[PDB]
Amino acid sequence: MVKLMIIEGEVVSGLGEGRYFLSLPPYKEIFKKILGFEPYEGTLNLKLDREFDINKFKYIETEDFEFNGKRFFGVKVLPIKILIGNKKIDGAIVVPKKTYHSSEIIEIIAPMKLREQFNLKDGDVIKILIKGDKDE
Ligand SMILES: Nc1ccn([C@@H]2O[C@H](COP(=O)(O)OP(=O)(O)O)[C@@H](O)[C@H]2O)c(=O)n1
Ligand code: NA
Repeated sequence: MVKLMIIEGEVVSGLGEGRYFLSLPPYKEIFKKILGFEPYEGTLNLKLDREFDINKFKYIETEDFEFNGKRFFGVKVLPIKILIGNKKIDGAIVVPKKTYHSSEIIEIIAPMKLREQFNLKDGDVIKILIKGDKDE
């Protein structure tokens, strides 16, 4: 069984967290290494209709980093396809250790600013696709 799963997500606005830590260069490096792209310095938050638990899937945990004296926690990362209209963009879900949002909100990263390049406004619904599971 090659298992897929397509989920809908309502574009929502957040605390502006992702733009920050995605700027720092060991994250850039690890994401470049893990995902094969350098993500736009931000996360697109999406509200889902039900709790999302990254542990149900085969994620990648990044290591904690020490960056010029200050330390930083790693994140779990799960590559996905972002389905916006006819297109399929490569991206990933990122789950950081601590989060102000509910467990129905996920953060998406991608090569480009998706709002801009797909004229996304809050409330728009997009789909993300997840290949395999924890047992594949
Ligand atoms: N791949 C991405 C990442 C962020 N963004 C947007 O770029 C802005 C910067 O990301 P952010 O981390 O500040 O996200 P918010 O926390 O502001 O929602 C946010 O408005 C995101 O919605 C995007 O359009 N596409
Ligand atoms: Na965000």
